[PDB]
This record gives sequence, C-alpha cells and structure tokens, in this order.
Amino acid sequence: VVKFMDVYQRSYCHPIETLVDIFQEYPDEIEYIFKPSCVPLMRAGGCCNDEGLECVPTEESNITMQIMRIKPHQGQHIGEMSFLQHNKAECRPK
Amino acid sequence: VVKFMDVYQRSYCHPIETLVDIFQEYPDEIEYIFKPSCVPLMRAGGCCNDEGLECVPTEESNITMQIMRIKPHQGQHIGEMSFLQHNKAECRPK
Repeated sequence: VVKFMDVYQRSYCHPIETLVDIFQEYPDEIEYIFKPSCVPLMRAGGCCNDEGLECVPTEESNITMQIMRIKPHQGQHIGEMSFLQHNKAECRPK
Repeated sequence: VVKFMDVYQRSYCHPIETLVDIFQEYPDEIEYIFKPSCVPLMRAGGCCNDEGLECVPTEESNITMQIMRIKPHQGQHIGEMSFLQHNKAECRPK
C-alpha cells in the first residue's frame, strides 16, 4: 500500500510526460497521416488541494521531433515538427 | 531534436503514469472529499500507428493507497483505497 506522503507529493501539480495526439497540435493537418501519430510531451498535470486553484502551466517552450508525415497518394517525408511543452507547472486561482 | 526512432518508440502503446481524478474512479463517492483528489496510476496510453489496432490494457491489477478521505458528517481519516492499474498494454485489433 502506497504511503499517504507519497500519494500526496506525487499527485501534486507538476509537468508530467503526456502522450499527445499530433492532430491536437496540428488540427489543420488532418488530411495527413503522421507516424507516429502521437508525441510524448511534458504537460501540466496532477491536482491541487485548495479547490479554488487549478494546475496550469507557467513556463512554456517548444521541442522539436522528427516525424514522418504522409499525404495519401502524393508524398511522404520525415521532417521536424515543433510541439508545445510545459517546463513549469503550478496551482493558481480559477 | 528528438530522432524519429526515439519518438516513435517512446509513444507506442504502453502503460504510462497517469494522474487519475479519484472522483472519476469512484462515481458514487462524489459527496466524499479526498486528499489528494487524484492518484498517479499506470494506464495504457500512446498510439498504434495502424488503423486496425487500438491501445488497450492486457494484464490488470489493483493498487492500494492511503487517501485522507472525508465521508460527510464524519472525520478526516486516512484510508486505504483500491485503484485499477494496467500492468501490461498492447495494440490489439480494434
């Protein structure tokens, strides 16, 4: 059984590795097929224990990954894509 | 720049630490109060890069944690709660 102090600390609002579907970040590119179709990004997660607060990113930056992009019957290429990352996260008023 | 192959394998379907709101896990106990309000759980995540496959849990099990809970009109007592975890996850034919 996990100790309360662990549960409490771990579950607390922090940037956590999150698998994000590429379409969420590049919705204009829906007719394309991405390989892989999701990228691992550090995003604000966890809960606050103050009700009136909510976990929100406070320091952002972009990261670049090589992604295969495919257009059915027209082309394919492996190129770089920028994704939004959360370098810092903290609880704040709603 | 993260290399194509590293991104590809880092996001392919597998159990990944996921912050799960406790209210969600226990639809009944909504009047209850929990702290922390969410727990860190291993859950299937990521993508299959194949239209015929979906990412699903394949070997589950419960994990127990100490949660300071407050059943309305009672005290604020630590308690052991069981949460569903995903030990193994793989792409399986949709």
